[PDB]
Amino acid sequence: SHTVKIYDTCIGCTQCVRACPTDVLEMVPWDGCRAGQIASSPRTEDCVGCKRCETACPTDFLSIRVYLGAETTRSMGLAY
Amino acid sequence: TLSGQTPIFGGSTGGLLKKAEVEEKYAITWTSPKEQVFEMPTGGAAIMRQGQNLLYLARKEQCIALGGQLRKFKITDYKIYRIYPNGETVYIHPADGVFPEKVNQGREKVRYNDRRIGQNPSPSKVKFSGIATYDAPNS
Amino acid sequence: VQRGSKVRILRPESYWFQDVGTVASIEQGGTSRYPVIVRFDKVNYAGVNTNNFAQDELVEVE
Amino acid sequence: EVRVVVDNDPVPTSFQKWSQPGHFDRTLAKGAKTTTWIWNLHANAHDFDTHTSDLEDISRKIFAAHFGHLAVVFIWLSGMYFHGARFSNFEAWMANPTGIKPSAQVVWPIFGQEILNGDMGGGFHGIQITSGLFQMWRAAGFTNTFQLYCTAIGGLVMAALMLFAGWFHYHKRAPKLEWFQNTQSMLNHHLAGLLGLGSLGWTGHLIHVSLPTNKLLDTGVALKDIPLPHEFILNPSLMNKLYPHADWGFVKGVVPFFTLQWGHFTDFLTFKGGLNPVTGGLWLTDVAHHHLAIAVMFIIAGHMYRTNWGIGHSIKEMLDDARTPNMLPFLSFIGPVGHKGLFEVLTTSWHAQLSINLAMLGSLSIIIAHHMYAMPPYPYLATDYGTVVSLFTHHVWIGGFLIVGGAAHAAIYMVRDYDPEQNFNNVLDRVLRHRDAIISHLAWVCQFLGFHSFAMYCHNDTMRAFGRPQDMFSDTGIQLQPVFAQWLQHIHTMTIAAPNLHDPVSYAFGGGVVAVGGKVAMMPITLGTADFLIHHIHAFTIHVTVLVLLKGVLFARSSRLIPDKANLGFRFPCDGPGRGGTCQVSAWDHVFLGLFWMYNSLSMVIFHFFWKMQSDVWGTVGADGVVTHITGGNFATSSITNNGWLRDFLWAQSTQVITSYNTSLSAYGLMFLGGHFIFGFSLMFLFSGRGYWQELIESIVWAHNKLKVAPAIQPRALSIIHGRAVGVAHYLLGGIVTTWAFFLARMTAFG
Amino acid sequence: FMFLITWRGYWQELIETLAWAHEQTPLSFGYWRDKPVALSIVQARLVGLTHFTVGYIATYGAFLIASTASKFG
Amino acid sequence: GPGDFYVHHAIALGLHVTTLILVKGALDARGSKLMPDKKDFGYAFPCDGPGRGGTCDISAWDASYLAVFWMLNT
Amino acid sequence: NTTLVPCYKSPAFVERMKNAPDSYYTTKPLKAYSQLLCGEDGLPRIALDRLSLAVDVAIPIAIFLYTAGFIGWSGRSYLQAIKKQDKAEEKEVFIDVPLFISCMVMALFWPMAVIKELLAGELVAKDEEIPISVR
Amino acid sequence: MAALYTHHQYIAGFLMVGAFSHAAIFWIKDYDPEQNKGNVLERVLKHKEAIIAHLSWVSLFLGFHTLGLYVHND
Ligand code: F6C
Ligand code: CLA
Ligand code: CLA
Ligand code: CLA
Ligand SMILES: CC1=C(C/C=C(\C)CCC[C@H](C)CCC[C@H](C)CCCC(C)C)C(=O)c2ccccc2C1=O
Ligand code: SF4
Ligand code: SF4
Ligand SMILES: [Ca+2]
Repeated sequence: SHTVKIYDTCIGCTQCVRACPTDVLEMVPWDGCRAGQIASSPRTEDCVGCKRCETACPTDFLSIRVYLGAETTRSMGLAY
Repeated sequence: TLSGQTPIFGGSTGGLLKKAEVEEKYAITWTSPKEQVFEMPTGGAAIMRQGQNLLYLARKEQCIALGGQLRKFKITDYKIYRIYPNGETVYIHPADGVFPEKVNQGREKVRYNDRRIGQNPSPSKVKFSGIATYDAPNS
Repeated sequence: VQRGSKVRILRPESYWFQDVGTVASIEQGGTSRYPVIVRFDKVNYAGVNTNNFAQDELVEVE
Repeated sequence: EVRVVVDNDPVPTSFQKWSQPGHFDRTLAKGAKTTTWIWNLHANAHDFDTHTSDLEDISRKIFAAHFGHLAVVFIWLSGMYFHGARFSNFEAWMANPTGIKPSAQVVWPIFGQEILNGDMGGGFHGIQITSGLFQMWRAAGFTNTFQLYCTAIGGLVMAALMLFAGWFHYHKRAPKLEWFQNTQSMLNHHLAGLLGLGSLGWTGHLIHVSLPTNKLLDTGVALKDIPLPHEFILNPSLMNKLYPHADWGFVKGVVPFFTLQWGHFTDFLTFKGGLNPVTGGLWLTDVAHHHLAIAVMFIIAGHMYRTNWGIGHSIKEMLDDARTPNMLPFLSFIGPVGHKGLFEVLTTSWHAQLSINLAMLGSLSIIIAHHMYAMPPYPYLATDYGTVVSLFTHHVWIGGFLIVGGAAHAAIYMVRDYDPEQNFNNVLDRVLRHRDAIISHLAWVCQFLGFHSFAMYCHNDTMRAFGRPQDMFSDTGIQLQPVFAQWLQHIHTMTIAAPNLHDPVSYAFGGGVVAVGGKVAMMPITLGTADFLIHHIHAFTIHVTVLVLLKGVLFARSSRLIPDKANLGFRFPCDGPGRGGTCQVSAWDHVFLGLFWMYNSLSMVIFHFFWKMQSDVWGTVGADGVVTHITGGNFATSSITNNGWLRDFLWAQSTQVITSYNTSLSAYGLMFLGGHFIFGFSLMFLFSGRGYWQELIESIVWAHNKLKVAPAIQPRALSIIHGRAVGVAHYLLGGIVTTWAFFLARMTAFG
Repeated sequence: FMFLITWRGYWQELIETLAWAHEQTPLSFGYWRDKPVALSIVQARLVGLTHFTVGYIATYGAFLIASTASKFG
Repeated sequence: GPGDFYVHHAIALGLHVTTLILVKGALDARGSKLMPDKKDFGYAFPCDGPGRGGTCDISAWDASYLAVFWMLNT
Repeated sequence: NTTLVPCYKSPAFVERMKNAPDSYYTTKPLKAYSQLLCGEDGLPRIALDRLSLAVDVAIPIAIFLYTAGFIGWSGRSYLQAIKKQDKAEEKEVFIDVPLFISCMVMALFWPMAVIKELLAGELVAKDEEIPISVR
Repeated sequence: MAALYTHHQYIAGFLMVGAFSHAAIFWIKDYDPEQNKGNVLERVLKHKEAIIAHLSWVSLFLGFHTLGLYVHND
């Protein structure tokens, strides 16, 4: 149960969604970009916290923040 | 529901543990045109079948690790399910039937802040309040 | 702030705060909220030298 | 079908790419945006597998780089013989190799460092070398410094050949991939032509140079009456007063070999098997017989594999036939596939080969260290106590670094060259498919030994502090005798089946004491409770080193945390702070931690060696036969509490390096402090992270932006992996220089 | 130095293995109420800082007391 | 004496580095160019991932942790 | 301070002269230590009295601070010499030694150069020229 | 006499680290730029890099010439 907030500085480069190993992010239509897209995080209980989405965001001081919060059984990735 | 023939695999040690049938369990289901071999996300190698393939994995990251491997075999028709122990099977990937890199209509901006990240409020503003500085309904 | 002009950043969250960069292109749609693409001679941190900005946090130097 | 196929002038020879460094990587060859580019240019200079993609061009870089490496060793070998030629007391040490200390590498008079030129006996001032070069040149037959000098010349011209051969085989005639992949022909020539002919060549030297020269040097002829080595062959009558049972003529003296009347050779190819009691080394006649036995047995070994004349073995389907319709029933568990697809592993990837060749060169170097103390091969080696310790210690450390490097490339093979299709259900895949049962049982035995080796030292440390020495694991309290090792010590001394060896090999095993210059060359090394406990420290530290290194190989591909750990690479810092934190999950980070465990393990091995010789083996013999050891039986009673290690070994035996100022041992005092600085300095890089350091550069870049003196090569704090590499490179450097200084100051202050 | 040099993800892959061993072995009837995980990043920095401090103080406390109360009364 | 001179500069060096670590950790607690949003993440957090070069020990807590070593040393 | 006396009159230091080999090192230097303020242990020392040593606690300081600034000035002036050339990215990895030498000869008379850097308001960058963090 | 000195200096070292720990908590949680607009506390943040760069100079100065003077004497 992390918190992946997306800010208005996205450019719809789509790179944050590809890096996510757990499919938390996905693109929705938007208008504040030439791409007309913005990241959204509908599945954040699945967020593992790897911040691999933040490494891919190219906007300077990146538009997507993982906010490591209450860690549960699927946000810590336990197979046992 | 879910069905398919399991790949040729001699069984591993990295597979399902007691969390599989007690909390919940995942299943990736894909169709292959060829009888080739893929790397198991739980260590090893298995031969994927000719028709409908079904594989049980402990956590969702393994399924999308394997799903990202299937795209290197030019297979993009996989579906990831989540099996609760009581038995019902949810469809979770791809959630709308199209892959999340693609943009649909009807999806909603969820956890979107309509401000730059730079003007999140100071922690003193939300002092002794339920919210954090990053929800912050201002702007 | 047209293309080719050296411009200064007034965005405190940015790596290039109070540093100059050359404008690469301007977006003429007018609905993108960050039309200016300005290019920098210093990469920020393991990455880019290009960032999108709005009209109001830029000031031209020449 | 084995063939020589090469290219013609594949790579031009110009300085075009010298002026553009980082050309090998496309990311490096676009500009130095930050200082991270500088460090990436060195961490990637030799990873040829990322410069190109085709194995043909990679293998040409490997083969050409070996030549430039052999050039470097020949430069270094030339430097050893040149220093032995004109900067040493080797002439003086040949006359009296007991009272004269071996010394090359004199020191220039500047900065007051002439004090390091200590007195060596014979009026020669220098630094007492402990490399054993002198004890090896005497066994090679060197007598004067002209032979040493011309060998140094013969090595510089030999290094020039290595440099030319490397340029020639990359820029003029580079072999194709078919020439490299016939490993089955390479084994034939390395087993027969290199190791077989090499030890056949050497036993030629031993019989005709070393055996006569060391025969006369044992009768005291004092370097006048020594004939030059060629005068033993030009004058064949000169070797009939020595070894009279042979014939010694061009043709008339060699025919006993062909007519199989080998009894005439029994006087110079002996099988005595002991220590020559006048020099303390092995009998050179017994050594010459060894190399002839080795030569015959390696030339034979080089005919095992099948090159293009039909006859021989094929490794390809000797491996492929180790399936399980055909195994012993108790080890028939390794797959119907078995070893298929594993000849393509060890042929299509150099990291697979480098991992094995390092783990066996490392294990060989440690075996060699154990064999060159228990049966010294060189004259006057065993009595030079500073050389015995510094040769054992050098080769244990060298052998332990190589072993860790064999586990590095076992992991680089996994995340770069491991191929699932050629490795389906075979012997390699079935290991990855149960890698939790391998690590569970390794992590248990690592923990069983941890309590039953170290925590028994804390039992002893507590009973001796309570004043209960009768309930401590002593020879006097609760004895833990090495029953199975004292048994072997009994087996190896009653067999003198093997009856012909009338003299016991390795006086360490038992029987007799050899004193050469009054100093003991070698004694029996008895094993008591202190040797039970110290051997299980060794078992414990080796296992955890294996546990760290094997974990990095098995879980290099994936884990339950990160199922796609192979896509992140071999050398990545982490996968973010999620899953609670995945710091140091890479396979590189298990090499980095196994280096510490190699340091822990081997520094305990050399401490076990150093104290057990000083207390039980080394010493001096008086005029009655009793042996007064250097510390005097100290190991048996006080090495069982690790307070005894700190006071009777570390505090007591550091007296020579602590009180070393204003003496000739002054430089070991500085190295001993220097090693302490570097160890403490390493902990800056190990305990901290680069977020603090990057944020400190920003405050320092500001002070340069203020005075308009900022650089355009933007200062970046070192990478996470770089900062961990710096930490382990300094911890191991500092913690070894302090041990190197402590060993040699202690043993050059004695002899 | 163990908590300060070696970091978290090494220990999670090793605890994940021990958790496999416990589940698959007979006669081990205990089972964790809460999943064993390698202790967190900011905690090991604190656990290792406590040992460094306790070892800094016990070593010097014992030195200073014994090196002064042995030469003298 | 002269031996007392040198230790008072070791002591002065000690008090300055451990002040540098703590002052850097207090004044950069609000954030610096490596992560300008440290106030949102709290006081004791591990890092901000391996991106932007790697941000190990970036929190203000890790400057208090790093300065206990220098305090004990001093 | 008056505990320090010259090594001329110091019983603990003539003893240093008595048991001294020569070899190059303990005669030619050790005569020159006779002019130093010498403790009650025969060890030359650096004291700060008054004009007695006011020139000797200025020869090392003037020689260092000049050549430290000389290194700093030539290194600084070479950096702006290549920032203006717009080639400073690779001008730093490949040192332009004719330009660097010409920046060293500017740094011989650096103390008078820094004054006219300062008096022109050109040495120090203005505060909103400088990249900073959020603060 | 020896233990009492070492006790209170080590106690004082920890109190100095915690004085600067809670300075860092104060900046993060209970500090705002609104009330402290233009005051003495906000003027420090205006030049927090001038302070840190100067503790960096003194630390570098005092360690080069104390270690360097010790290991010259060594
Ligand atoms: C109940 C519960 C339980 C059980 C049962 O049921 C168990 C079991 C097991 C088995 C099967 C095995 C083997 C055993 C042996 O050998 O050795 C011993 C040990 C012990 C520990 C022993 C123990 C046993 C029991 C616990 C006893 C009891 C005690 C008492 C009761 C207490 C008292 C009470 C009071 C209150 C205090 C094991 C192990 C391991 N562990 Mg294990 N456990 C557990 C718990 C725990 C905890 C808490 C922890 C943390 C500390 C851990 C940890 C660990 C590690 C590291 C390891 C290893 O290494 C190993 C292995 O892996 O293999 C391989 N683990 N495991
Ligand atoms: C003067 C002769 C000469 C010239 C002009 C070249 C030129 C070239 N070589 Mg070549 N080479 C030569 C001799 C030469 N070589 C010899 C004698 C060998 C056998 C070792 C090689 C083996 C070789 C290989 C395997 C490769 C090249 C490559 C190249 C090309 C890339 C340049 C480069 O490597 O950047 C670097 C510039 C340098 C000056 C590097 C020198 C570093 C030396 C070797 C360090 C070793 C000694 C070191 C000091 C050890 C002491 C350490 C101590 C301080 C602790 C370039 C056109 C590469 C290529 O083909 O590009 C795609 C390629 O991979 N060469
Ligand atoms: C090396 C530095 C140093 C030295 C020489 C001392 C010396 C002393 N301390 Mg100590 N102490 C120190 C550092 C030091 N302290 C630090 C950094 C702390 C903060 C944790 C403490 C906290 C502390 C407490 C609470 C007490 C002392 C006390 C004492 C005095 C009696 C103990 C003794 O005989 O000496 C032995 C040498 C030692 C190193 C032992 C010191 C005692 C340790 C540090 C107590 C640790 C507290 C621990 C958290 C609680 C234990 C857990 C409990 C549940 C079992 C003695 C003069 C006692 C006192 O006040 O006298 C009446 C006492 O009550 N100190
Ligand atoms: C009057 C003094 C005082 C007070 C009231 C506080 C109060 C507080 N501090 Mg603190 N602090 C202080 C002094 C103080 N501090 C000093 C002197 C230091 C320097 C070391 C610190 C450095 C510090 C840091 C880095 C942090 C705090 C934090 C906190 C807050 C949470 C407390 C907590 O973590 O839960 C309870 C704490 C514990 C239960 C401690 C755990 C165990 C410790 C390490 C003792 C272990 C000793 C060991 C068992 C002894 C060995 C026994 C034997 C073997 C010898 C709290 C408001 C936290 C904060 O600000 O929240 C955001 C925070 O992260 N402080
Ligand atoms: C100190 C430190 C740094 C900073 C390390 C640095 C900046 C390396 C210092 C090496 C200096 C910069 C060498 C530079 C030499 C210059 C080129 C000067 C040479 C000029 C003369 C030859 C003329 C880290 O980046 C780091 C990262 C992760 C964990 C721990 C640490 C860590 O402890
Ligand atoms: S959050 Fe980052 S990666 Fe994702 S669309 Fe926006 S800018 Fe691109
Ligand atoms: S950035 Fe550093 S602290 Fe954060 S997860 Fe990676 S290694 Fe750990
Ligand atoms: Ca008893």
